[PDB]
Amino acid sequence: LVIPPEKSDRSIHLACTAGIFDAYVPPEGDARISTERMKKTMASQVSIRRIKDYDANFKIKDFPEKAKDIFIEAHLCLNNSDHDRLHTLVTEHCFPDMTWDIKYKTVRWSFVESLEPSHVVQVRCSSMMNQGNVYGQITVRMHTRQTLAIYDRFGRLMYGQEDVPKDVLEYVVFEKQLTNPYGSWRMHTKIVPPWAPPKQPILKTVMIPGPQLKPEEEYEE
Amino acid sequence: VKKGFRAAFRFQKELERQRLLRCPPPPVRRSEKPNWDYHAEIQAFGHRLQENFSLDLLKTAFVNSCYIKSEEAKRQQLGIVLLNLKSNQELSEQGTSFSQTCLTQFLEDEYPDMPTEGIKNLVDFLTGEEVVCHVARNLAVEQLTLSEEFPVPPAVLQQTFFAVIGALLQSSGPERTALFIRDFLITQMTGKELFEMWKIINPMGLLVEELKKRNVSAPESRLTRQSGGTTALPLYFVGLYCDKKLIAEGPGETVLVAEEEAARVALRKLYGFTENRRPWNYSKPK
Amino acid sequence: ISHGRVFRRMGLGPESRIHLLRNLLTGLVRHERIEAPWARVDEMRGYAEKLIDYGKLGDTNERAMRMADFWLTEKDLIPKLFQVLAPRYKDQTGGYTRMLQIPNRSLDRAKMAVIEYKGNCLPPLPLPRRDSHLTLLNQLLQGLRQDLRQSQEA
Amino acid sequence: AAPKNRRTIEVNRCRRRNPQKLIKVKNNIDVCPECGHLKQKHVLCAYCYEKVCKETAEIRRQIGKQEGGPFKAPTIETVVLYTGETPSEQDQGKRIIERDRKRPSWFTQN
Amino acid sequence: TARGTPSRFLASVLHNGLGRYVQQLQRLSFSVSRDGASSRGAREFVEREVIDFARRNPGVVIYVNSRPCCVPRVVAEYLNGAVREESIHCKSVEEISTLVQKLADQSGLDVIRIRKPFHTDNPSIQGQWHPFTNKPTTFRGLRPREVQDP
Amino acid sequence: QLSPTELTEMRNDLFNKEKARQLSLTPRTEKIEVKHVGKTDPGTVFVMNKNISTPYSCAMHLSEWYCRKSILALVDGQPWDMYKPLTKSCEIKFLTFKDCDPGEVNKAYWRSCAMMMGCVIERAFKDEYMVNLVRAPEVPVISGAFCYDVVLDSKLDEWMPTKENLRSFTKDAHALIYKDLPFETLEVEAKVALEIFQHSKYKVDFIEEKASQNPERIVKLHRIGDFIDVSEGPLIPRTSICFQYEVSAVHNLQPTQPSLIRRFQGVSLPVHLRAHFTIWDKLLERSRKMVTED
Amino acid sequence: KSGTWWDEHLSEENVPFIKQLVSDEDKAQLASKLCPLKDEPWPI
Amino acid sequence: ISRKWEKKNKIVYPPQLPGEPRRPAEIYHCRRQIKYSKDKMWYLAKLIRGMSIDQALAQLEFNDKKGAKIIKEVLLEAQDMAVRDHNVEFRSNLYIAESTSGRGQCLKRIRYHGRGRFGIMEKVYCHYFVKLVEGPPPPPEPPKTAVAHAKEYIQQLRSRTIVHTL
Ligand SMILES: [Mg+2]
Ligand SMILES: [Mg+2]
Ligand SMILES: [Zn+2]
Repeated sequence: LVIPPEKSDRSIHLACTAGIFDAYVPPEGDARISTERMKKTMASQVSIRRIKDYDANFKIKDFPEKAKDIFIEAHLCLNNSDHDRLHTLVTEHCFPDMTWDIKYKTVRWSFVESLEPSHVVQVRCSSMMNQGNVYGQITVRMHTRQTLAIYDRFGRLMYGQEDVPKDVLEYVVFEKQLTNPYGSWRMHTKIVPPWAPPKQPILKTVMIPGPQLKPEEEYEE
Repeated sequence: VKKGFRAAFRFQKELERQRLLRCPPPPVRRSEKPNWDYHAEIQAFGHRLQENFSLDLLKTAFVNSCYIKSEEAKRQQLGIVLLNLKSNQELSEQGTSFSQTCLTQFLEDEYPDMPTEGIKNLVDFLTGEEVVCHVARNLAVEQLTLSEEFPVPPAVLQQTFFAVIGALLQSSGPERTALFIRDFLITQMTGKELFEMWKIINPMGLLVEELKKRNVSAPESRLTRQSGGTTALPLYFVGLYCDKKLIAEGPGETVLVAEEEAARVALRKLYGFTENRRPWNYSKPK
Repeated sequence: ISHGRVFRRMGLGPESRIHLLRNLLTGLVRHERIEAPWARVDEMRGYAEKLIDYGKLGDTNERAMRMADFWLTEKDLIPKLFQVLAPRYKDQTGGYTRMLQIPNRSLDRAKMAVIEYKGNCLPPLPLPRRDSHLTLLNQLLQGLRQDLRQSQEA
Repeated sequence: AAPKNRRTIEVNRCRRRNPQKLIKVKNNIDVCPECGHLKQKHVLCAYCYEKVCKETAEIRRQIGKQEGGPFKAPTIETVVLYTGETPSEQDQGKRIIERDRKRPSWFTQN
Repeated sequence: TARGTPSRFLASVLHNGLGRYVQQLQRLSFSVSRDGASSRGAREFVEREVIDFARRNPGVVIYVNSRPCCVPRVVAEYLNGAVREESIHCKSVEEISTLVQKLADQSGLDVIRIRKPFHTDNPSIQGQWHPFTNKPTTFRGLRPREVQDP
Repeated sequence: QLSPTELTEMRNDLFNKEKARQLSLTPRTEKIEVKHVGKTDPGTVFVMNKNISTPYSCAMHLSEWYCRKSILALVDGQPWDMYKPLTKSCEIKFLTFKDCDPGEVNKAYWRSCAMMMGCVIERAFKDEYMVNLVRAPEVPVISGAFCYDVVLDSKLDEWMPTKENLRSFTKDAHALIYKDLPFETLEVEAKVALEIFQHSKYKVDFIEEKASQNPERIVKLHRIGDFIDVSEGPLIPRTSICFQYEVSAVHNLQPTQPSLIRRFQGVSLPVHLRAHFTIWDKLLERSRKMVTED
Repeated sequence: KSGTWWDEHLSEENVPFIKQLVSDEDKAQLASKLCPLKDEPWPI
Repeated sequence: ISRKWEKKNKIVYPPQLPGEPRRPAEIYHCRRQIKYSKDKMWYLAKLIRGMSIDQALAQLEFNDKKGAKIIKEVLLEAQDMAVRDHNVEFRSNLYIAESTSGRGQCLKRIRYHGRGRFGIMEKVYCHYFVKLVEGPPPPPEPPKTAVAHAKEYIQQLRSRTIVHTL
């Protein structure tokens, strides 16, 4: 399935990329705060210009407000499994990650408050005409209180709690197809910092099986 | 593939009956179903019962507090006063009080020998949820009842039934309402045994006290009949004798059971609730 | 009726039975441990025990040499019988072999047994071991034994 | 002799589902202490027996290499010696079959 | 057949007729096509018969619904909750009148085998027979061949 | 003072209250990593819930065989009840009656059989007579019987149980086995235990000795049904483990002048090691002889 | 629920001891009955 | 052909209320087109009904029939699937709620007889269905005791009416 038939004039039309052009590493201890600065900013300004080229009426200041709306509405689709609307709000790279593991699960998610205003940390653009397509990725920082309760196929609480809000610091990356006349801004992926605190523990106990040894084999620590 | 449409259509109808039978749909209020006109249904209700109800009072009797509080919540949810709807609480209290006093008068006149405890238990059975709900459901009260929850809770249905009695009392007066209570609640005693409605314990203890009140000697238990004493299916007839005179006799599978049954038989005779007592007179009052 | 019939009916008849058993015994002498159907191993086990007794007579006993010549189809094993196997059991009067049931054969679900000459150089079979003397039951019986011995000496 | 009438499913179910025809539950299954795999009380553990056979086969292949032909059985006893071991005083005069592995723990040197 | 069908005992709804008689028919729902030929007899019943039938039965709410239909039907509902649907396809006006009157007179209980052609809650006034009813008593209740005062 | 029925209700409430308190200390669902160090299933790691998950829950992750055969747990080299919640990341091994050295399992089974005897003795005598539980002496298994020291009422100072009476105690023990009650454990501070057993002088003295031995003065409490007692060590999971159980003899200990302590004795075997009728009878005879703890 | 037999759980040391113990009791019981007339016989 | 058994693991129940009892997990697994008789397979499926997952695996491991290995293979993947995809905490906490065999699609072949006569031979295939329910295996029914018989007999005596009269 990796490649369609050979020697075909028609090709697959991709609307998204698979990865981040230049991954934004957040400064350590960013959660605590809750020369190089200029160099990164200059790269963002250059990339912003090619974003305003194809779309003249673009405002960086308005995006963090728009990004929050896209984010909240995308996660609300998970609650009612509104996949048709979700494809408009997220890219094809993000859609499998969001929905694959919850196909036979009930997700109750809600947005409570935004602790800190969203800040466009980085703006970057793809190499021109990868295949005739140019993409623009805007990384945004979100510090908000959310509530998540996931239930299993049998309606039994599997993760989280349905009423307790907890703080979430996550840098959501968005992506648009500038060349496409109908392209829009769509949640593309999430940056997970290495220093990010560990997630809350699951409810059930787990067993990690040891090596299954054939008779000839012997167990070595 | 065979030509035609009729056979296919007929089979579709059967496939839909089986589908419904496999998954019976959740029941809904009759008002929600087609062919319903509330005003027409209210008027027919009175006419069936041959009662000249006041349509204003009768409609209020069906309105319950739960339906009013929920109706207001829906209004708030839709961001929509005109809902000054009076509940049936006042009518319910009036009807409940009248029914208890009226039933107490009917039963005191008919059985003058029953103590107040016995008559109270009979009134509690006749006005209890089980009896009242049965009568209400079979008189279309549940269909006309405006409630928050369906099926109507038994307590709500009982309250509505007595509200209708309250409406009748205001509309037609006590005499006409007394006939209604006679014809729909007193009739519920038909076939019932005394101690099937009045649940008592230690009948022998109650019997001894009653005979003391009557200045009669304590009853002596004696074995009148016996069969199969040593078998797994004995028959015993125990007779209760007062001054060596047989007041009652009861059968049983054991002497203890037979003796207890004999005490119940003696109580039924003392209170006038014998199986062969004069039936209740439902004839038009002269 | 088969009262007191001590031999099994296998193979194609009496001669074939001996030949079948002889091939099993020849394999056992060479390899010192073989697996075969349980009934056939049980039948051959008696012959494998007696072969050692003939080996103990020595290679100079002409009767023993004729017996070994018949039963060992591979002649290099006859020196092994007289000079390796029989000397190993010089200090025993019997019990030269051990027979244990193994799981049923995969193809035909035949009941199977492993047989070996004791004292071989091969990896030891997972022999069935009795419960430790330290178990609850064995300790209660040790106490009972101790007590009885003390009462007898008195 | 042919069946004079068809046998009903009611009759057949009685014959087929009779307790005699059913599979009997086994009460002699126990866990093997050495490996933890299930075994029957009177039968050697399959897992342990297979492990022993695998080592036996390896040793037998080594014996073949030393013999190097048919009808070459030795006239002396044999001792299997694993890596890092040398013949003992009691192993003198015995053909030494060397195995290129560490001595198995269950295999005890004698 | 009786063994192949359910049965019930003769009964009434809320002891009907004991204190007063209450008509059990509570609602009638007609579905008469405007143009269907099968509904011709049902249309004539709605023009002259249904109005006079409603005057006589004020406790029955009749719902006449004119809509396209190939099979006109009348649905009868009773106070006990029973629902009965009877087709009036190609029936004459007189036939429909008879059917509608029959529905008015029925209690709504299942039209199935009735075990007994009568019912009573008080079958006995003098005491139900038992094996000792007609037996004489004996002095000191002595049993057959029983030695007293031994 | 409190009636016998009320005394149990008081002690159970205190026991339950302390159990609830320790459960609250647990923060949400913290996770511990328990590594399996047994010979079989080597290398299995259990990610369990601190202060809730017990060794039995780890056996349930493996197979039913572990649950049925595992009588005691070895947690970081220390014997651990199967139903005692695990408190830290540790190594775990499972012990059976048929291990090469089942000494610890024998002691655990041995101590539990004595605790079941205490339960029946306390609930056997008529309410008239007073039964005062003293202690369960730690006697080696080779002694042939487990023993439990009791003090009876002064009225029963010349009474010795009859054979039918001894059989009555046995029938009560077998009823406890039939009930299949778990051995619930609680490690509480001396103060909590002293409140539970305030009415009994012997338990207070016994409780004090155990607290003194340990620096943190935590005492081990066990409960089966409505009977609570103080123990010397880990117990078996359930009473259904016992198959052969008989109260064999009651001896009067000497000196009798201060108080007449009656040593009740019994012998039992688990389902895993049940003995033949003939062999069992021989064990009953030796069990009836007096044992002198050394 | 698994079946057991008398020496299933007995150790190597205890099997000979148990055999000797039960064997001696059988012999002693048989020897104790060799004098019926000295042990309260029934009327002859 | 029908394949409804595979669609029963796709039913999502709604979230349970706080006071409702925890619903047991149900895992449906099957193997299709096994070269083996359904009649012979029925006996093995019958054996393990009501058994715990571990007891069923033990009984099948030491059975001599070919179907035993196939069922054991299916049971093991069902047990793995129960923990991996169905939020079953303990893999041992499973029991056989349902186990049955079905007829598969079979093939017809000729079997030759003497005198030029023939028969039609069916190459038989079957299906195996299993349902695993989370929890301890349900206890067996106690044999109806004498007390129960006497109580039932007396109950029938007491329900006995005078027939064909008032
Ligand atoms: Mg043959
Ligand atoms: Mg031919
Ligand atoms: Zn093994």
